[PDB]
This record gives sequence, structure tokens and C-alpha cells, in this order.
Amino acid sequence: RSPSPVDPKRGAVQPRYFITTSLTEKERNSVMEAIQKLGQRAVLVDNILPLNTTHIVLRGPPRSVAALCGVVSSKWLVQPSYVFDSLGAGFWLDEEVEGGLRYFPPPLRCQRFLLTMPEGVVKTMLQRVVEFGGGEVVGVVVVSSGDELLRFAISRD
Repeated sequence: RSPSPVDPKRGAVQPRYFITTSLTEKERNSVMEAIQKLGQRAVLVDNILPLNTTHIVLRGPPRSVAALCGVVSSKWLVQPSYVFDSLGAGFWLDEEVEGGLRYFPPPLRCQRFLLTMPEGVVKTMLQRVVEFGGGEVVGVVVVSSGDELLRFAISRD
């Protein structure tokens, strides 16, 4: 978060549809209350992503299925601090200056992926992430771990 302490850069005025992933109950409620308190066209949506999703709140790097789906569908991935800092500033801050992540255009789109791992929940989840991003799983990018898929996704264009 490298905002200016004098004139912190404002985010665009536009609806923000927040979801959270893998937060504690406590910090999810604090994020909810802060979104509700600032308002300014933002709402917290309840739980794969709700179709109205623009922003995913998560602590740390993308790890959950919801977070990876956000990575590959050009959602903003922001830390809880994005919400609290914006409430402190009095308006929604610029997502990029706050350190938020967004990968546009959708990486994986029209890309083909060979998942060199055995069958199981992890392979199934990665297939769903690939498809959610508009990619196809080969029944040209070889992936042996979710980590490798994430590094591909954040390093395009």
C-alpha cells in the first residue's frame, strides 16, 4: 500500500461487489461492517463466485478455489486493509495503489492446459479453475501443481 498521505488517490466511483474468502469469522464481520459503514456504491455479497463479484477480500496470497477463480476472471483481489484503509480515508481508494491484484485480460483464455498429476480433488479443482478462466484442459501449458497454474496466470501480457 503506497498511497500518498496528503492526497490519497481515489478509486473510481462505481459499484463494488465484495465477497470474502478464507477469512476468520471475526475478520469477515469486521470487513462487512466496514463496507457497510463506508457505503459509496459498495456492497458485500454472500457465497465458485457470485455472478455479481468485482472484488475478493482475502488475507495473504491467492490460495482458495474462490481466490484462483477471481485471479483468472479479472476480479480485484484485495487484502482486508483495502477496506479498512478506504474507510479511514473516507472513500474507496485506488485498488492498484493499495496493492490490490487484478489480471486483465483473463489469463488462461483460449489456452490449453495439460494437468500432469493424478486424479483427485486437487486436479478436479484446477480443472474447474481452468474452465472458469475460459481455458481448456487437455484430455500446451503443463501444470503439475496449483502453484504452477497460479504463476502462469499472474505472469501473462
